Amino acid sequence: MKYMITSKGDEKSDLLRLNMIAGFGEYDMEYDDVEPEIVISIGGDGTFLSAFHQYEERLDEIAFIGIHTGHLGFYADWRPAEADKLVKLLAKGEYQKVSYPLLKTTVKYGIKEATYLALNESTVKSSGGPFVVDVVINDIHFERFRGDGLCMSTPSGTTAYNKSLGGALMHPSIEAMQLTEMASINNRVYRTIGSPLVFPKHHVVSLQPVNDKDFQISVDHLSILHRDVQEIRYEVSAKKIHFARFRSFPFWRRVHDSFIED
Amino acid sequence: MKYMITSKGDEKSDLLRLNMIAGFGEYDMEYDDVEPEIVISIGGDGTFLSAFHQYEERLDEIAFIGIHTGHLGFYADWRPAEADKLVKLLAKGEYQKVSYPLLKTTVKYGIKEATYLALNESTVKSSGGPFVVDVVINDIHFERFRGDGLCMSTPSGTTAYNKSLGGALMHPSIEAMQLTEMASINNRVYRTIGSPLVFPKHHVVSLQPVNDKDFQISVDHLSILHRDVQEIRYEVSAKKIHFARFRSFPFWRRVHDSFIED
Amino acid sequence: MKYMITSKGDEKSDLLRLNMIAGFGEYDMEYDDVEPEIVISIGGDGTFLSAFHQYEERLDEIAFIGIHTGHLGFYADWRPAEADKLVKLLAKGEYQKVSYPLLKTTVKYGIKEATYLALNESTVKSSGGPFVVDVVINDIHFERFRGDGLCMSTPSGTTAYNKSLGGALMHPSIEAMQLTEMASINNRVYRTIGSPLVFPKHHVVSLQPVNDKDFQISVDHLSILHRDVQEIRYEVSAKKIHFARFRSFPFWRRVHDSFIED
Amino acid sequence: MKYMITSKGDEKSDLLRLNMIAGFGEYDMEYDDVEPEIVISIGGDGTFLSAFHQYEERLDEIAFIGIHTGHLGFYADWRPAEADKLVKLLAKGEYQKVSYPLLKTTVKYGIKEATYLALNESTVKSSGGPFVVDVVINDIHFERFRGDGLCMSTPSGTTAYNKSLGGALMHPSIEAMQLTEMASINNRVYRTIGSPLVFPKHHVVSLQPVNDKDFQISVDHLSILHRDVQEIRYEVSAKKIHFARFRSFPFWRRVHDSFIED
Ligand SMILES: C#CCCCN(CC#Cc1nc2c(N)ncnc2n1[C@@H]1O[C@H](CNC(=O)CCCN)[C@@H](O)[C@H]1O)C[C@H]1O[C@@H](n2cnc3c(N)ncnc32)[C@H](O)[C@@H]1O
Ligand SMILES: C#CCCCN(CC#Cc1nc2c(N)ncnc2n1[C@@H]1O[C@H](CNC(=O)CCCN)[C@@H](O)[C@H]1O)C[C@H]1O[C@@H](n2cnc3c(N)ncnc32)[C@H](O)[C@@H]1O
Ligand SMILES: C#CCCCN(CC#Cc1nc2c(N)ncnc2n1[C@@H]1O[C@H](CNC(=O)CCCN)[C@@H](O)[C@H]1O)C[C@H]1O[C@@H](n2cnc3c(N)ncnc32)[C@H](O)[C@@H]1O
Ligand SMILES: C#CCCCN(CC#Cc1nc2c(N)ncnc2n1[C@@H]1O[C@H](CNC(=O)CCCN)[C@@H](O)[C@H]1O)C[C@H]1O[C@@H](n2cnc3c(N)ncnc32)[C@H](O)[C@@H]1O
Repeated sequence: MKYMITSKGDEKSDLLRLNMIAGFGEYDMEYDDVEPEIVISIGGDGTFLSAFHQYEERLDEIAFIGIHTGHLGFYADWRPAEADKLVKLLAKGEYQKVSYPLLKTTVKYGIKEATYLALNESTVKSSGGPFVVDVVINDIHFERFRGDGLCMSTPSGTTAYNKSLGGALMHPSIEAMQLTEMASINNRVYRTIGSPLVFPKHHVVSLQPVNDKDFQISVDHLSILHRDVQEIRYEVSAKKIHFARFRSFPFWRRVHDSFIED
Repeated sequence: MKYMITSKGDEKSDLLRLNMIAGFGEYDMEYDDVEPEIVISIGGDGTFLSAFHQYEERLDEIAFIGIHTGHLGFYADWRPAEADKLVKLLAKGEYQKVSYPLLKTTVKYGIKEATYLALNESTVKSSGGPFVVDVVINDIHFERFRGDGLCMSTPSGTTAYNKSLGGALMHPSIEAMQLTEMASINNRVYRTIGSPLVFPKHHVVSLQPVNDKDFQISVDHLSILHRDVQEIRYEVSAKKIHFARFRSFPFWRRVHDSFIED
Repeated sequence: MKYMITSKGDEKSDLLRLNMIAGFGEYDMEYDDVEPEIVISIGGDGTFLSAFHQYEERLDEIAFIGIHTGHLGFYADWRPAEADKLVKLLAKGEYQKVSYPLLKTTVKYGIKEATYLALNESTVKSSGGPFVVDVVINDIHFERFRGDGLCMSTPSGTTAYNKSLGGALMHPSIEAMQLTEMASINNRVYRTIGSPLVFPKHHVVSLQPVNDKDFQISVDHLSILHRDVQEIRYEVSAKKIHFARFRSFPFWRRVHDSFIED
Repeated sequence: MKYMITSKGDEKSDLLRLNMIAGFGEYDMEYDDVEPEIVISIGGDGTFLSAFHQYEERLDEIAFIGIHTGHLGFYADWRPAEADKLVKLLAKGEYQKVSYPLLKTTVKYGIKEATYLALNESTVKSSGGPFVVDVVINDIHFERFRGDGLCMSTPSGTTAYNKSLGGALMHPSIEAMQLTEMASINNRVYRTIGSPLVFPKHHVVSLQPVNDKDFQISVDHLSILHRDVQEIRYEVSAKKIHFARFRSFPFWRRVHDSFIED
C-alpha cells in the first residue's frame, strides 16, 4: 500500500532508496510519507530510531522494516543485496507482523506535563552538579539514588545502553522495562540496590528530586535539558512498534550475530 | 483445613511450632503432613526451600506460609510475634493466594532422564576440571561457554545466587528464567555474551558437553554429581508455587527491606 | 609554625575553626594563609579537596590535616571532639609525615598546553555527542574506546569515583594510577579491554581524538569544557601530598570504617 | 649453558623440541633437566606453569622462555616459526633478564604449615557447604566474607582468573597482589567490600575460618583439599620468576594482542 523510505543520507543509502522506489513503481505501491503503512529505514539503528520517532503518532498503522548499509544494525533485517527481494515480497504483502514493547516517560514540572516514547531507553542525569533522586516504585519509597544517573530500557533496548551498564538482555516478548544504575555511590551512608531491576506492565517507577530540580533527560538519541522538574515517571507503554517480518530471524540469533560472531 | 508445620529445629522454632499447633487445636484444623493444604515453614529460607521440596508433588493443592525466626527470610511473611494472629487468620481462611513461577531442569544421560523443580535456581559446574558447554537456545547454537559455571534463576530466585552473579532482579509476575555466568573467560579466542539473559515461557535453553561429560548440578540447596550427561535443559515450569497472603507485602518492598534498610 | 584553617562554611565548621585559632593563640603558631606549613581542613572531602587545590603550588612545604564535621570524610583523621587534642599535638610538632601519590593530567591543543594535578581522579567525557578516543600506552595504540568516558584515579582516589566504576582499591604506598571505563560499548565491531588498568610510575597514557575534538575534563571537583584538543596525557605525578599523622589510622582500616562498618 | 625443554606432548611440540635440541647440539649448550639455567616451555600457559612449578626451587638460577604452539600463550614470547632464531640468540647469550613478582601462600593447620608459590593466583573455596572466612589485613579484621570463594592474584596473573572475576589488570613492575571476590553475598546482614583489593609488598592478608575448617585451595593449576585449616596467609613473595627476553614485547602490547586483536 502506502510506503515511504528514509535514508541515512550517504551516497550508498540514497542510491539504494532510489532503486527501491524505482522497483516499487512496478507494483500497486504509492509513495506517501504523510500516511504510510510501511516505513523502510535504510541505514543504521540511528536511522531506524529517527524513522520510529518520525511516525510515533501512527505506530498502530505502520509496520517498520530496516535495511543496514553499514554493519548489522540491530533493528535491521536485510542487507542491501536483498533489497530487490524485499521490494518483491513487500509488494505482494501477506507478511507477518511482530510487535515489541515500548517505554513511556512522563515528565512533570511545577506551575505541566510532557510524555515521550522510547524504543531503546530513557536516561536521566543531572545538569552538572550531583545527581540525587528518590526512587519510588508503585508509591513506595525504594531507594535514594546517588551517582551519575539512571537508565530505563525496553526489551529491544536491553542490547543497547542497558547492556553497557551491566543490564540483562531480555527477549522482546516480555512486556517489561529494566532500570540500570550509572556509577552509583555505595558506602556506609549511601546505599542503592546495585542490581538491575526488571518491572512488568502496570508498575510505575517515579524519580523525585531531592535538591537540584534540573535534569538532562534522553529519549533514544534525543537529549533535552528539563528545568523545574517535580517527577519523572516510567511505565511500559500501551503502544507497540510493529515490524514487517518476511522470514525467521530470532531475537537470540540476532543477539548472537551482533555480539558473538557473524 | 489440613495443615503441617516444618521447623528449623532450634529451640525457638520448635517451641513456636508447638504453640501454633496448640492454637490450631482450637479450630477446625487437622494436622496432616501427608496431604496438607497449608504448609507452614518456621525458620529461614533454607527451611522454606526444604518445605517446598518436601511437597513438590502436591504444589497445586498447597499454599505455603513462611515465618522467619532469624532475620527476614525472603520467602517469609511473618515474624514470630505475629504467630497467634496468623493462626487466627489462617483458621478462618478466606485469604488470597499468589503464585510465583518455577524452573524445570531436565538432565539427559547416555545409554535416561531426570527432572528437577527449582524455586530459587539451578546451577551447573564441572566435576573438577575445566567447564565447557555449548549453549543452545531453541535449537540455535548461541555460544560456547568457558568458565566456572552457569546459573539459571526463577524470578523469586533473582534476589539469591543470581544477584551475587550480577543478575537483574525480576518481579515474580513475569513468567521467565534468567541465565547468569560464573567467571566466564573472554579473550581473543574465547567469547561469551557476558550479560545475563532473560528467557520467556516456552523458550528452551540446552547445555551440551564439549569434552568432559561429568557435571555438578545444584537445584536450590541440593547438589548432585551427574555422570555421562548428554544435555541439560532449562525451561520455565508449568507448575507454580502458591503462597497464602493475608496482607500486602509487595515484592519491591520485600527487596527494599532485605537489601536497603529495615 | 605557620598554619591556616579552611572551613566548609556552615556554623559548626566556622565555630570549630574559630575555637582552634583561639587555642593556637596559646602557642608559637602564626596564622598565615599565604605561606602556611600546616593546612587544616574542617568539613568533608570536598572541603579537603578545595584546600589541596588552594595550595597545589606549595605541596612540598605543606602537611595537610582533615577534620570531618559530617560523616567520616575519607581524607579526615579527626572528629570535632578531638580538635583540642589536635591543637596541642600540632603545636608541639614532632609528628609523622606520610605522602600519597598524585596524578598529572596534560591537555594539549592545536595552534598550547595545560597541566592539572589530581588528588582523587581526572575524567574525560564528550561535549554531548559520542565519545570516541584512541588509547595510547607508552606510544603503542592499545584500544579505541567508545562509551561514556574514562576515569584515571590516584591510589587514594580509588575509593571514590573509581570504586563506583568497578575499579580496584589500591593501597597508597603503590605509586600508580588506575584507568576505568564508563559504559563501554562492546559488540562485534567495537572492542575495549573492559577491565580496569593499573599503570606504574613513568608509564604515559595518552587519549587521542578520533572525530570530535571537544571534551569535558574533570579534575577532582572541577570540570571544564576543553575545545580543539589534540591529546590528553596521564602519568603519575612527581609531586606528592603530605599528611600530618599523629596516630595510627591504617588505610585498610580507613576503608573498613567507610564501607563496611563504623 | 645448561638448558632443558618441556613439551606439551602433542606431536607438534615434541617435534619442535627435538629440532631445538638438534640445533642446540651445534653450540656450547648442555641438556640438563636437573640443574638447567634456561628452561624452554613449548606449549600453552598450562605447559609454562608446569615448567615453573617443576623448578620452583631454583627460580634464582633459571631464566624461562615460552614458545606457544597453540594460540598466543600469555607467558609465551615466540611462535614455532622462530625457534631457529631463538636457538641462535640463546646460544650466544648476552640477553636481557626481566623479573615478575610471585605470590606466597601459607596454609596453617591444627595439631603444621605448608607454603606454596603462585605465578598466576591462589584461590580458596569451601569443601562443599557454605564458604565463610574472616579477612584479616595486617592483623586488623577487615570483613567477614560469605560467598563462593576468594582469589589472590600476582600482577602477571591479573590477566587470568583475576580478570574473569572483574579484577584490574596490573603491570608486572608493580610488586603487589590483588584479592578478588567470587560471588559475594551482600544484603542487610552480610557485607563485603565488593571491589578488588590491591596490596603492596609486606602486607599480609589472612583468611580465618568461622565455622567449617575444610577448604579447597588452588595454586595455579593445582587444587588440593586442605583439612583442619586454622589460617591461610597471602603475601607478595620475596622470590621472583626471571624471563629471558631477546626483543621488546611490552606487557600492554601483550595484553592488546591477547584481548583486543592480533
Ligand atoms: C550514542 C550515540 C550516537 C548514535 C545513536 N544511537 C543509535 C543506536 C543504536 C543501537 N540500538 C541498539 C540496540 N537496540 N541493540 C543493540 N545495539 C544497538 N545499537 C547500536 O549501538 C551503537 C549506538 N551508537 C553508538 O554507540 C555511537 C558510536 C560511537 N562512535 C551502534 O553501533 C548501534 O548499531 C543511539 C543509542 O546509542 C546508545 N548508547 C548511547 N551511549 C551508549 C553507551 N555508552 N553504550 C552503549 N550504547 C550507548 C543508546 O541505546 C541510544 O539509544
Ligand atoms: C548457600 C547456602 C546454604 C544455605 C541454603 N540456601 C538457602 C537460601 C536462601 C535465599 N533465597 C533467597 C531469595 N530468593 N532471595 C533473597 N535472599 C535469599 N536467600 C538468602 O541467601 C542466603 C542463602 N544462604 C547463604 O548465603 C549461606 C550463608 C553463608 N554463611 C540466606 O541469607 C538466605 O536468607 C540456599 C541458597 O543459597 C543461595 N546461594 C548459594 N551460594 C550463594 C552465593 N555465593 N551468593 C548468594 N546466594 C548464594 C542459592 O540461591 C541457594 O538457593
Ligand atoms: C560529585 C560530587 C560533589 C562533591 C565533591 N566530591 C568530593 C569528594 C569525595 C570523596 N573522595 C573520596 C575518596 N578518596 N575515597 C572515598 N570516598 C571519597 N569521597 C566521598 O564521596 C562522596 C563524593 N561526593 C558525592 O558523592 C556527592 C554527593 C551526592 N549527593 C562524598 O561522600 C565524599 O566523602 C568530588 C568527588 O566526587 C567523586 N564522585 C563524583 N561522581 C561520583 C560517582 N558517580 N560515584 C562516586 N564518586 C563520585 C569524585 O571522586 C570526585 O573527586
Ligand atoms: C582452568 C584451567 C585448565 C588450564 C590450566 N590453566 C592454564 C592457564 C592460563 C593462563 N594464564 C594466563 C595469564 N597469566 N594471563 C592471561 N591468560 C592466561 N591464561 C589463559 O587462560 C586459559 C586458562 N585455561 C582455561 O581457561 C581452560 C580452558 C577451558 N576450555 C588459557 O587460554 C590460557 O592461555 C590454569 C589457569 O586457568 C585460569 N582459570 C581457571 N579458571 C578460570 C576462569 N573461570 N576464568 C579465567 N581463567 C581461569 C587460572 O588463572 C589458572 O591459573
